[PDB]
Amino acid sequence: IKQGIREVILCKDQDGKIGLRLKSIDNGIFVQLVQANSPASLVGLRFGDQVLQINGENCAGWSSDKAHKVLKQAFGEKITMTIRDRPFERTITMHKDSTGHVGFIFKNGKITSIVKDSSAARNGLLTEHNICEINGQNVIGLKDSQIADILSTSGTVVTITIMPAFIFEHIIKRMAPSIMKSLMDHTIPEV
Repeated sequence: IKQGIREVILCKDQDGKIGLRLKSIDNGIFVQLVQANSPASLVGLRFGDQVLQINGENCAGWSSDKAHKVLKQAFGEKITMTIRDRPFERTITMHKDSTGHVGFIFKNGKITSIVKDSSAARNGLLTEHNICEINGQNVIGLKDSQIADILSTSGTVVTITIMPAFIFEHIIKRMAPSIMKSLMDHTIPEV
């Protein structure tokens, strides 16, 4: 999680699309969905990023509908956004034990227990936290089995980005786990 604000400049694609769904949370505006192969993924927008401004207008107090409307009426050539990096999330670095375990159980992406004497215990991994990202890869909406696969295939050093479950549940409200699995960008970013 970067320690502050950044400018991103977007162009609408062929189809007039940027590849975002935004959600009003606590009078801010947050990234709910980043579509694979979109302008939003190419410029590096992430699930949970806060949108401070759009074209130098403050988003504070906007409905999810008004943010979507402002974006639909922007001269798509150049759209500026001021972004605060994933403010609800934290990153935890863990090390697999020789059995390949970091040391937790999770269900529907939510950590439910920490195994005694594990890297997860030593590193203060918390329960009631949704997994947002593993080693920089968005995993939101993947089956638990695909998440376990990713942790299997990772090197010994595992980075996990988590979010308090109450906040996670507030953001993904009104995005059933088809688009979440289907259309949430799960790729490694392009260079």
